Amino acid sequence: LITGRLQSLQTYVTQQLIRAAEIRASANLAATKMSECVLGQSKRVDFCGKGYHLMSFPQSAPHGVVFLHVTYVPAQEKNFTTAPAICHDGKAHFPREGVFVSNGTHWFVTQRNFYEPQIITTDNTFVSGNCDVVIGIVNNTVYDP
Amino acid sequence: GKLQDVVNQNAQALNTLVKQLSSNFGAISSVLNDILSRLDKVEAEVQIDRLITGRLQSLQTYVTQQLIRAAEIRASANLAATKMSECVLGQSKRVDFCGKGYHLMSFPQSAPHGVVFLHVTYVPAQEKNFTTAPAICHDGKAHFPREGVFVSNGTHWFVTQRNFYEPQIITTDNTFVSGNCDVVIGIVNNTVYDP
Amino acid sequence: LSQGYFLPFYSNISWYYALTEKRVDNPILDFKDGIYFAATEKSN
Amino acid sequence: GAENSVAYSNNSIAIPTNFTISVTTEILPVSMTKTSVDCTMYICGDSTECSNLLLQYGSFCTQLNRALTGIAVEQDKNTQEVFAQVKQIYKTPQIKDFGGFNFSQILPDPSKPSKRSFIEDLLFNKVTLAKQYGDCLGDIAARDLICAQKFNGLTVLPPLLTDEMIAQYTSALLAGTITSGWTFGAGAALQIPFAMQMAYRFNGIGVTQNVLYENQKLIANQFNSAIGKIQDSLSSTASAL
Amino acid sequence: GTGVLTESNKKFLPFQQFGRDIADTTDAVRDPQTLEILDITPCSFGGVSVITPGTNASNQVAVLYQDVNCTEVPVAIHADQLTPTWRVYSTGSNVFQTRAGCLIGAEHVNNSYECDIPIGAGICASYQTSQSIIAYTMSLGAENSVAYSNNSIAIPTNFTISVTTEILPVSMTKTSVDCTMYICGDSTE
Amino acid sequence: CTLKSFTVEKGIYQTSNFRVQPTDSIVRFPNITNLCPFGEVFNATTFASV
Ligand SMILES: *[C@@H]1O[C@H](CO)[C@@H](O[C@@H]2O[C@H](CO)[C@@H](O)[C@H](O)[C@H]2NC(C)=O)[C@H](O)[C@H]1NC(C)=O
Ligand SMILES: *[C@@H]1O[C@H](CO)[C@@H](O)[C@H](O)[C@H]1NC(C)=O
Ligand SMILES: *[C@@H]1O[C@H](CO)[C@@H](O)[C@H](O)[C@H]1NC(C)=O
Ligand SMILES: *[C@@H]1O[C@H](CO)[C@@H](O)[C@H](O)[C@H]1NC(C)=O
Ligand SMILES: *[C@@H]1O[C@H](CO)[C@@H](O)[C@H](O)[C@H]1NC(C)=O
Ligand SMILES: *[C@@H]1O[C@H](CO)[C@@H](O)[C@H](O)[C@H]1NC(C)=O
Ligand SMILES: *[C@@H]1O[C@H](CO)[C@@H](O)[C@H](O)[C@H]1NC(C)=O
Ligand SMILES: *[C@@H]1O[C@H](CO)[C@@H](O)[C@H](O)[C@H]1NC(C)=O
Ligand SMILES: *[C@@H]1O[C@H](CO)[C@@H](O)[C@H](O)[C@H]1NC(C)=O
Ligand SMILES: *[C@@H]1O[C@H](CO)[C@@H](O)[C@H](O)[C@H]1NC(C)=O
Ligand SMILES: *[C@@H]1O[C@H](CO)[C@@H](O)[C@H](O)[C@H]1NC(C)=O
Ligand SMILES: *[C@@H]1O[C@H](CO)[C@@H](O)[C@H](O)[C@H]1NC(C)=O
Ligand SMILES: *[C@@H]1O[C@H](CO)[C@@H](O)[C@H](O)[C@H]1NC(C)=O
Ligand SMILES: *[C@@H]1O[C@H](CO)[C@@H](O)[C@H](O)[C@H]1NC(C)=O
Ligand SMILES: *[C@@H]1O[C@H](CO)[C@@H](O)[C@H](O)[C@H]1NC(C)=O
Ligand SMILES: *[C@@H]1O[C@H](CO)[C@@H](O)[C@H](O)[C@H]1NC(C)=O
Repeated sequence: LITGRLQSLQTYVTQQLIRAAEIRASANLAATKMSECVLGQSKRVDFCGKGYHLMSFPQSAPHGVVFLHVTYVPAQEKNFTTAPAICHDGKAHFPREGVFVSNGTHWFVTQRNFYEPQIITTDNTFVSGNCDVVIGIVNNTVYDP
Repeated sequence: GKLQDVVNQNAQALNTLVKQLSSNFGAISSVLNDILSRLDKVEAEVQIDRLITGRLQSLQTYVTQQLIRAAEIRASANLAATKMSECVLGQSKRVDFCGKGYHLMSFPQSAPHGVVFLHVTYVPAQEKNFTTAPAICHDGKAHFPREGVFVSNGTHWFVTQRNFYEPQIITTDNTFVSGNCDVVIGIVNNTVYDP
Repeated sequence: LSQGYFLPFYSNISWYYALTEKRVDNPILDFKDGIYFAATEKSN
Repeated sequence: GAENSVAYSNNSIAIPTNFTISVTTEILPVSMTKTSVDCTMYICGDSTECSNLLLQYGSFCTQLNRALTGIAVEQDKNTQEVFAQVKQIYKTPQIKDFGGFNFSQILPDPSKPSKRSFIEDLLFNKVTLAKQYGDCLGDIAARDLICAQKFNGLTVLPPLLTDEMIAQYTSALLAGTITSGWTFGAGAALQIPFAMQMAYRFNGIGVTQNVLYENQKLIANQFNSAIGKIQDSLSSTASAL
Repeated sequence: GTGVLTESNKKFLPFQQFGRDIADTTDAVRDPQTLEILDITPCSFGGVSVITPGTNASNQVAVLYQDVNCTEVPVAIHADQLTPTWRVYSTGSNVFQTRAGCLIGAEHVNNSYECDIPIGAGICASYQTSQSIIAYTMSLGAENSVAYSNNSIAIPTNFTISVTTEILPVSMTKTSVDCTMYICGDSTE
Repeated sequence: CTLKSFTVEKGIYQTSNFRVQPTDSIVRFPNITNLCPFGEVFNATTFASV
């Protein structure tokens, strides 16, 4: 009887140690979530919510934590005709931030994650070399103030 | 202590493994010599089997505990390797991963069965109150800062880096225009400068 | 760790003495599970 | 999954014109129950012969009971290192002029006598737990599950942090993150209006902040009803517990 | 068997003598002479905790009795059959009722500090100043309400550069075990 | 006594039972006084064949 009950107790303690290791791994993950998403903003993809992570709100739970990850997702995409660069007068023009798009007639610079069309101005672009090595560069005029 | 107990968790299991050799385990004695010198072959087998089963169970318990501790130590070593790769070999933007504050550098040093990191970090010290506005309506068009925010000490408005007080005058290279100045909530009235 | 018939710590010892007053102490006492007998003296 | 072939061409791009702000619920276990075991009660409670025989098995229970106390201290450490990130408790601001954002369901309310938020109350109600010494002693004509494991030395220990202290910690963290941004996680708390913090975070995700203010009220609605969806994700027979 | 006996009513069948439980222990017995249904409760009370400072600090302890209500402590410990050095620890003027049972031997103060010996349910204990063990609600930290307004910001003008120390275990000791020498060294049988 | 050392350190320790020991012994048998007929099961004139 002593040997059987001692083996039963040892089995229970071993399973409890296994589950404690798993729970400790989960709690380390939860602490990392609290530090890197509640106390700041994380650029890690899918770490905190599906989409670009904005904020996280922590709430308690019985033997656990719950996070309300509030995130940003695009909603309505639209097709556009794009080019890597613009040859204005023999020199290429690459955008600083955003991309070159066109609705069919005119070309605009746009932010990478929202449609904010702007006229082509020399403060939105920088020049680099001539327009004969870039593959797919189109021809347009770059306005300057 | 966070290292020391690890040593105290490995020098203690061996000591208990030795001290479990002085256990009867239901046999007449805990010594093989007493059983083998007091009982013949047929009668001592049932005692030696009890001793063998007890010592085998003790050894299996020690091995299982060592496997649990090895898994925990391997998790800690994976964390230490990640910290060496992402903070010593570079710079991490992860909050509270390497030190309390904005992480600048980290220096690794060795330790008995472990590693130690000196995370050198940047923290703000002396904050000051300011009156702030999200945008500036110059002549009907809103002005938003590129980096930093608009602050005011009471009379004039300045652009400032968000983590250090570097007041600069409002100039059109510090700001960009976007639309009319009536849709923004809380926009104040001022004039910008154009060179 | 040993279980056995021990004398508990700070247990109630009953005490007798020989002082001439003019009293000797040779009573008859219960022997339950062994006894602890401590004697202090001068001339045995 | 759903079959969906995306179009592709060497001079075609897709750019979003409108956005959605979503709230995603993530549940993580932090701690497990702390138990302690008395070997004498479990193996043979109130029996001197079997206790004497159990003395001849050595340190198989000092070693057994040492592991469980390490587990209990580990669970207390887990809860402390998850929730107690900052030791400065920030009080809830008395006025909720957060640019139109409505933190009602997540901030605590003093009216309900638990000092926990609405969503925390739903989460506490959704989790069904699976006792006092004296209820077991009385005449109950059928021994309870808990009373049978309490008479055999299998006692369960209470956690170091009550639910009130953990709710206080989460309230302090939430007040710090809605009144100071990320600055209270690195040094002292630095006050900033919530619209400016959202401008900071849109600059973090890669868009200019001018798209915030021009949609700000709309953004507030796209936050607020999202919190309402959490109610529909928890009160209407949730399975995320 | 061994235990304490209490009068109860478990409503045995007429042709019955003892009643088991889910652990196959004698939960109750029937008196063969008075035909009375007795009730057996275990004598031991596993669930007692001893709260102490170091041995080379004081020979003073506090006793936590778990999930009990302090008036029925002497009938849950059976303090009548204990030595008086126990019987001073069952009742007294130092009884403090917690949510984790109750604690005898440590005075309860209304102050709140960071705590050394965690007791549970928010209650901690320490060894303070003559010298005695005190119990108190643990202090989570310094209360600090931050100012907030819709047109106010806080910007740092000076900074500090700090060095923080982080210690991580990497490896432990490597051991190898010889079965034959451990189980029975130098024995052919 | 449960930590198997003479010097305990600062903290809270769970404890195995040692404080209370039984003193009395209770025996209670049914009220029957009839001596059993061992004078007929044993010491009979003839037993049965096997
Ligand atoms: C925030 O949203 C809630 C949800 O509609 C508004 O309604 C309150 O909801 C809470 C439940 O958490 C109740 O206790 C209140 O009585 C509700 N108030 C009203 C007026 O219905 C709440 O009003 C919103 N807060 C603000 C400031 O607009
Ligand atoms: C873009 O053009 C493709 C090609 O016909 C079409 O399938 C798609 O619906 C269009 N719109 C998008 C991607 O928003
Ligand atoms: C494209 O955008 C320009 C910019 O104003 C606009 O004039 C034009 O009507 C749009 N559509 C086409 C088909 O060019
Ligand atoms: C894009 O691909 C088409 C063929 O599908 C080709 O005719 C066209 O020249 C390509 N554009 C480039 C290479 O800029
Ligand atoms: C753009 O300029 C280049 C170089 O002068 C020329 O070869 C090309 O044809 C121009 N594009 C168009 C559409 O005419
Ligand atoms: C700003 O002003 C408030 C109230 O006048 C004060 O409580 C606070 O300490 C000040 N400084 C800050 C927020 O750095
Ligand atoms: C605010 O800053 C301006 C800029 O130098 C300075 O002239 C002025 O004295 C400061 N104080 C007040 C109260 O305007
Ligand atoms: C800021 O809040 C105060 C509260 O009294 C209010 O009077 C003021 O109009 C607010 N400013 C805004 C909404 O721009
Ligand atoms: C700033 O300009 C707008 C538009 O002319 C005007 O309505 C507003 O009153 C001005 N601000 C102040 C403080 O006069
Ligand atoms: C020892 O026993 C006697 C017997 O009457 C009693 O009077 C006395 O109080 C006991 N001593 C202690 C310390 O209890
Ligand atoms: C963007 O979507 C929201 C709802 O998702 C809608 O209310 C709003 O009108 C949309 N805005 C535009 C410009 O399409
Ligand atoms: C047996 O004896 C007890 C007391 O010794 C008495 O109360 C009882 O009536 C007797 N008869 C029985 C149990 O039939
Ligand atoms: C048990 O404790 C409660 C306090 O929660 C008290 O009200 C009650 O009277 C106690 N029971 C007793 C003294 O029998
Ligand atoms: C401590 O708080 C309790 C709570 O009511 C109170 O009864 C007691 O008088 C207080 N003791 C002090 C202030 O010394
Ligand atoms: C900044 O703080 C350091 C010490 O922390 C001090 O020596 C220095 O003078 C301070 N500088 C300013 C501008 O306050
Ligand atoms: C057996 O019983 C008879 C009476 O029936 C008696 O005389 C005799 O002594 C008994 N014992 C024997 C035969 O050992």
